[PDB]
Amino acid sequence: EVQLQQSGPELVKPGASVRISCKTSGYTFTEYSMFWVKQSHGQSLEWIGGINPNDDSTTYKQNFKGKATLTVDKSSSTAFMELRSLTSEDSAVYYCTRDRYDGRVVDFWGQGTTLTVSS
Amino acid sequence: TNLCPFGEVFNATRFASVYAWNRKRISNCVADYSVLYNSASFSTFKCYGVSPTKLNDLCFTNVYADSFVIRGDEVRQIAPGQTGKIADYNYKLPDDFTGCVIAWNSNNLDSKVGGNYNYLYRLFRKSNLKPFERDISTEIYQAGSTPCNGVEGFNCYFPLQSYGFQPTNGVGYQPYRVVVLSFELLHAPATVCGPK
Amino acid sequence: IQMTQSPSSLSASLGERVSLICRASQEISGYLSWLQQKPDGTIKRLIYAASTLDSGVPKRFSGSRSGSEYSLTISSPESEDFADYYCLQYASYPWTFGGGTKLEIK
Ligand SMILES: *[C@@H]1O[C@H](CO)[C@@H](O)[C@H](O)[C@H]1NC(C)=O
Repeated sequence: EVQLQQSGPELVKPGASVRISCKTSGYTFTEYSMFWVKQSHGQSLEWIGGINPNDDSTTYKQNFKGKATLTVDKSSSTAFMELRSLTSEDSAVYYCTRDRYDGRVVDFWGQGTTLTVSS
Repeated sequence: TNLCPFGEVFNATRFASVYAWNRKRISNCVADYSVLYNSASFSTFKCYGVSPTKLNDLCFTNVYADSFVIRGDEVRQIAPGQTGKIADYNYKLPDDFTGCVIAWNSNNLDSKVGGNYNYLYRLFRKSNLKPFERDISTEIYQAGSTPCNGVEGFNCYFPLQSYGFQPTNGVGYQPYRVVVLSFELLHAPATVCGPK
Repeated sequence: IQMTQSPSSLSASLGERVSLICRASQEISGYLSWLQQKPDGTIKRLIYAASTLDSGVPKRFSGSRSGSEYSLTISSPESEDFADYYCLQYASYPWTFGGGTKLEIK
């Protein structure tokens, strides 16, 4: 059964950082790439970037490259996103996704981590 | 009389790398496998068609001698029915392989002091290759949904990466030479026969 | 570079035909996927490639590469189908999306 188990709703005061996990299951973790999406309450979804875990390779949207950091841990079989300098720009439902060339493309997704940076 | 050109295969200077494995079609000659099987130099001499001793009694239409360098852990994958990146993306033997796999630790020359990088193996391929195929193609790999139009990019790997061979490496990360003697009988009369 | 979804919101009765468009400024070589998003957070893929779907897609709703335009078309609405729709441009990195289109009751 495919399940992108992810972290629950989260808040911190501005000018800080945040930890966000996405556990994955129902497949061998290194057989698929991992990507990320940021969807705001009053704006559409945007692609943060992706860390294929098997090769430890990493690509990003130029806009987010300066504020995102994507990682995985193989033994945990889990993806992990770090966000830094939590400003008024840094609040959304954040989403994890997995991909491949043979048809399995951006199909199943995590629940939706609603990171909030407000006080 | 005339002995087959095994010297030009087993005793050559530079072997093929496993993606581009050389083949020599040994025929019209007498094959003294007693020279091979008695050699102290070999690590592995796994014969799947017949028991190694009887090779000097048999005769064949041709003996294809497939030659390549792989890692000392990967020599096993060369046996028939084996699974793994060498057995699946580089050099595959059929389920009824009627031949012999012969291998030796070659760290003596296949290793350069700062590391050697001349030997490449395919880490990636869209499908396992069929028995005795060879895939020279360097076509960029489609490791991602995004089409690899650019020469290089994310998930646009080189389907071929290079070995790490260093003198101080362990048995396992050392360059084993392998040759696979695929004996073969067809409608054509027998040519390669053991000596009398 | 991103493509533009023609409409922001679209309204219908049950049974009405619904066309959703994502037009292109540059040829993405037919690489594109459709996703549906519930206002209560449920994301799932609809379509990928050129009119191709996999896994479990509601009924058999499929679009087509309408020349310069990319499309989704459905043979009925549904209670869950009344939500937001998005096209993804996975043609090249960085991946981009259309602004989304919302499907609603009258
Ligand atoms: C390979 O070379 C060695 C060098 O000592 C020689 O003894 C042996 O007969 C040769 N055999 C083959 C199979 O070429």
